[PDB]
Parts: sequence; C-alpha cells; structure tokens
Amino acid sequence: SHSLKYFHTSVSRPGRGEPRFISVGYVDDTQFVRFDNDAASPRMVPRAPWMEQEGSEYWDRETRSARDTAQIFRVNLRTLRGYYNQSEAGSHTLQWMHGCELGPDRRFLRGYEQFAYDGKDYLTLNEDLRSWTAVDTAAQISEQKSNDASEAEHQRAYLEDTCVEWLHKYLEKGKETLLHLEPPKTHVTHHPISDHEATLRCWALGFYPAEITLTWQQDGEGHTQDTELVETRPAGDGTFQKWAAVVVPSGEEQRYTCHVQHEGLPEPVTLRW
Amino acid sequence: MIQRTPKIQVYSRHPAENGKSNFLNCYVSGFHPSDIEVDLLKNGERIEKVEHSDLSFSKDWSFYLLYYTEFTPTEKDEYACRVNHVTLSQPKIVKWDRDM
Amino acid sequence: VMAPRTLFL
Repeated sequence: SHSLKYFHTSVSRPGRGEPRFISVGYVDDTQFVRFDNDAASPRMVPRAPWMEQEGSEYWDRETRSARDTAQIFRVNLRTLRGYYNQSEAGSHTLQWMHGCELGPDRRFLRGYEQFAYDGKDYLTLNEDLRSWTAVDTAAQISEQKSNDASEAEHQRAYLEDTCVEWLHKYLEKGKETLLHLEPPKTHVTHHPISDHEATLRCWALGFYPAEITLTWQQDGEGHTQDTELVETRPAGDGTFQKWAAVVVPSGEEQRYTCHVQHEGLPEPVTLRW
Repeated sequence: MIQRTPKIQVYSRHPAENGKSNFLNCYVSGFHPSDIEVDLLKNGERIEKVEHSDLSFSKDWSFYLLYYTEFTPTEKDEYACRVNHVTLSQPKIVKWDRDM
Repeated sequence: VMAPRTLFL
C-alpha cells in the first residue's frame, strides 16, 4: 500500500495583494516537493534527496500546474467571498487536497479529492469519482456548476492514470528510503509523582512510517487504559516519535505492560520497565 | 468561521545528553487559520535562525508545522517554545522537558 | 505530479 497526496492552501491578504499559495506533495509519510508563491524561487522545488536528478521539463510543468492552480484559487476566493456574503476586509482560506492510493497488488485502490473554505468541508468528490457533492449547503451552486461542466472526469483520469503512474515512478526513484521499514527504538521511563503514585511512560523513537500504536495494560484487566497519549510527532529527520503514559501505584509498577505495534517490527514488542 | 487552537509539543530530535549537540523541536498542529508565530527560546532569550517545515495540513483541514534549531542542552540552561495564534488571548509558552 | 487541472468554484 502506497499513496501520493498533495495539499494545496491559498490564503487571501486584503492588504498585500495576491493571496499566498502553497503546495506540498507526499509519498506516504515523506514529503517530496513543495511550491510557495512567496519564497525566493516560485518553482515547484525538491524537498526529498531522491528528487534532485530531475530536469527542467519536470519542474517547469509542475511549476506550471502550481501557478495555474494559484490563479484559479485567486478567482475562487473572490467567488467564495460572494457566496458567504463576506466583506473584502477579512482573510480567508481555500484548501484542496487530492490523492491516490495503491493496494497491495501495487495497483490503484482508491482516489480522493475535496475542497474546504475557512477550515470547513466545501465541495467533495464522490467515492466513484464521477460527480461532485456539496458538503456545505453554501457549496451547492459549485456542485452543479461542476457536475454540469463534467469536471469529475478530468479529475478521475488524473487520480486513476496519472497519479498512480507517477506514484510508481516516485517509489522507484526513492526506493532506498521509501520502501525501508524503520521500527521504533523502545523503552519505558519511570517518573514518580508522589510517594503513592508514579507515571509510567513508554517510548517509541525514530520509526517510519508514522502509523504505530502503544497500548498500556496491567492486569486485572477491566478495560482499561486511561492513558495519556500525545499526537505522533516528527523527529525532524524523516522519522517519528510517540509515547503513552499512565499512573501507577508505587510498588505496583511491574504489573504493567506496554504493547508496541508497528509495521517495521517482525511482531509486537512488549515493554515492562 | 472555524478556528482551532494549536496543540504544542516541545522536544529534542535525539535523546538529550548534556553537552551533546542535538535539535530543539516545536511541533504545532491542529490549528486554523495558518497564520502563526513560533519562537524557540533559551533562558527566555529568542533564539534566531530557526527553520520550519512547509505548511501542510491533515484530513480535518488543520495545519501543522515543525519548528527547529540546533542546540546543546545543559543542566543549567532552560528552553521553551513561544506560540502566538489568533485563538490565543495571549502568547503561550511551553517549556522543554527532556522527559517528554 | 499534482493535478494539472482544478475547479472554478
């Protein structure tokens, strides 16, 4: 299973003219490109090592796609402004994301595409990829404009043929990395809270992909975690980190196990401290 | 209009070891709009030349960014992240705890 | 590559 997703963001700026436009591309949990109409070089540019051996032909085209999207989105922000009867003074956000996913066979499993205005679902592309559906009541005129114009087809073509095709080329270019599973380095830390209790915190460091799951269990096992769990976070070197903590009665530490589940480990590791 | 407050996590790239070079990270996520200011501090001092990742967002549309800078943890020095966002009545400061 | 076409909302 692999995916190729892009995230597009356009933010209006009443004062400073043209709204900011940003695009980032990912292959699974690895960002490989980006575009920013506000940086030194508007260009789609490389953001992963395995993308520095590409020619002008590639960068010019993607740059063209990013720039065209930006211009349309400029127009769309004025349009969306008219729909919510919002004044020209405030700043607003138009978001667009699209992606294709492969199944194990390595072939097209599914595709997706949706727009959002000011952080809310606006227009979504149907599961079969053959028509649109307004998710926000205010997006209904866009749904018809779009279905009548038959715009889903060009998106479906892209999601099934182009996206998938390139997802394959990308995995091949960055195989050394992209296909390698990096399991987590693990351990449980002990942090006394008082003379009665103490927090048991299980660590998972430097793993990839991001998906992982840590589960505390002690043991007359009614339920039951009540665990403090932080959002899986990026180490900054391409890998991820996470931990799950609980409060144990002092002396009762050892009755606790932390189960670590991830793709890169031949099977789940169990931690006790 | 929808607005979400940023969740914040301050931490080091690799396990903290006094004297050993490392990276101080501040990951902000789950927020909306994307306008946001993030400072990494040293003894309240505003560290300069801090870099950040490219603005992206997740399925729920909320943005996320990783801010960072090279640093050398000591036993005496204190580090923190200062975040300002339209949803915060006042700048929020969360201090680095090598145990989290 | 990214979608070469988008929507005029």
